[PDB]
This record gives sequence, C-alpha cells and structure tokens, in this order.
Amino acid sequence: FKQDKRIDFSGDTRPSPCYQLAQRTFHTFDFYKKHQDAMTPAGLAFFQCRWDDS
Amino acid sequence: RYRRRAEQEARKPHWWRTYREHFGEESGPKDRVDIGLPPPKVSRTQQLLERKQA
Amino acid sequence: QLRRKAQREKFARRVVLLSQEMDAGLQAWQLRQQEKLQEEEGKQKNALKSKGAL
Amino acid sequence: GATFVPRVPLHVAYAVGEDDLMPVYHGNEVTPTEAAQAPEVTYEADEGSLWTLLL
Repeated sequence: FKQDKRIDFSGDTRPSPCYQLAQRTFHTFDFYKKHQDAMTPAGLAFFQCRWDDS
Repeated sequence: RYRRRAEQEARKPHWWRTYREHFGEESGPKDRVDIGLPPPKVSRTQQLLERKQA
Repeated sequence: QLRRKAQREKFARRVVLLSQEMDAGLQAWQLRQQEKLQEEEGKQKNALKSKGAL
Repeated sequence: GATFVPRVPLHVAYAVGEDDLMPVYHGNEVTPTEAAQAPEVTYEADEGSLWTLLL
C-alpha cells in the first residue's frame, strides 16, 4: 500500500514475541476501512503451501 | 472455421436456457469496485511509431 | 334454529379467517419489497471507495 | 468485492541456503521449510516514499 502521510496505529500494534494465535486475527476489509483514505493498494504476490515436517 | 464460429456463438448471451446459465459463471456480469493505482499516462503515437521502427 | 345458528357462526368465523389471512399476506409481501429496496442501499453503505480516477 | 490492478512489481524471496534463493511467484508452491525464515523484498521507489507491506 502507498500512504500519503506517515501513519501510526496503536490498535494494530502487537506484542514483540507474539506467539498466541488469537492475538493474530485479521480482516483485510476492516483494516483497509480504518486506513482507507491514506492507503492505496499496490503490489500483489502470493504463494501456495501445504503441510511439511517442520 | 466451423469450430471458431461455433465458439463465437457459444460466448454470446442467448435468450434460451444455456450451459453458462446453470453452471455458475461466478455471478456473470459484476460491476467492479476498482481501487487502483491510477493507470500510467502514455502517449500512443510515440509508442506506435517507435514500435513500427523497431 | 339451534343448528342454523351454529353453522351461520361457522360461516362467519371462516369469512373473518380468510379476510384476515389475505390482509396478512399483502402486508407480508409489501414488507418483503421494502426490505429488498433497503438492501439495495445497504449495498451502497458497505461498498469500498474507488481510487481509480482519470 | 474489489479489484486492484497490481501496478508495482513485487519480488518476495526466501533464503534456503547461503547460495540458494527461493522465489515467491504469484501462484507457485512453496514448502514451510523455506518459510521458516524471514523473506527479503525488492521493489523500486525514490525517497519521498511511504509504504506498508502485509503477509
């Protein structure tokens, strides 16, 4: 995303080690609602992954 | 030639029950909400000429 | 007299039942339509802003 | 509902060894082993720039 003015958002900030799964719960929709005016979507790259030993 | 004309016909929206209708074309027509980075500005005559020469 | 009073009452009961169910039917349809017209605007309320501009 | 056209080139890569680079292309299959480490990113902008990236 491109942003116009530097944005800081405390609601999005997470603890440093952050192992817990419920701490990471996301909706791109709501996130982009929050920052919409300053944020314009730009690049896209995606990869497909399946279970492995690690 | 027959093959081509055939597919051309198969792509047009006929007024009778058709394959496309029952098989889930993913909504068919959708009016896109486009959140883009604005289309890169280019003069076409320059491109055309440079390409012809290349 | 007795049995006629009984059956006339049956007839009345049923006129009231039918009329009431017809009015209830029409109310229900109108309600459904207004709700539909309202969902159409709910679409506008939810939509993301297009950042594509000429 | 929404479509964004991917204007800017995005190169995401995982290092699988000292000499070995695993590319992430749109649509490719990658193993959790190579994703056990943090990726490196390449795209080009001068500095007036302000960016936010997400995985």
